[PDB]
Amino acid sequence: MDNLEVKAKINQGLYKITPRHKGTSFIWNVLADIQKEDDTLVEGWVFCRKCEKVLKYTTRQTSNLCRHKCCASL
DNA sequence: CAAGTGGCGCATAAGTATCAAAATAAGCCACTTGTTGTTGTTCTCTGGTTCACGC
Ligand SMILES: [Zn+2]
Repeated sequence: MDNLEVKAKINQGLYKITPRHKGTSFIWNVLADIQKEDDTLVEGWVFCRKCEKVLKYTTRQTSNLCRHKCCASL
């Protein structure tokens, strides 16, 4: 569905990345986001800078993202 | 001025849940070498050297 489609698009370089999310927590220290082709941030998705995995982002809660393996010992 | 509060959400998070696809041990049986156990047999040891002793 959308997950594999956006993974392919970001792998091919259609969308750029913005490694800065302007956040207080350490979750965004090693996490990035996806920008649309018109320099607009996408909704509900996050990108990682070490293992390069796209995950669903929820505005209501971010506890699940803390369980990501790349953030094990950070 | 400055020590005291709400507020605007607010970006965070220690909690909870259920939906999958895997990582494991349990009870049994195969079966082949090597390996341990009673329960028999078979050959010596002690029968004994001279003194009390009366017959
Ligand atoms: Zn990661």
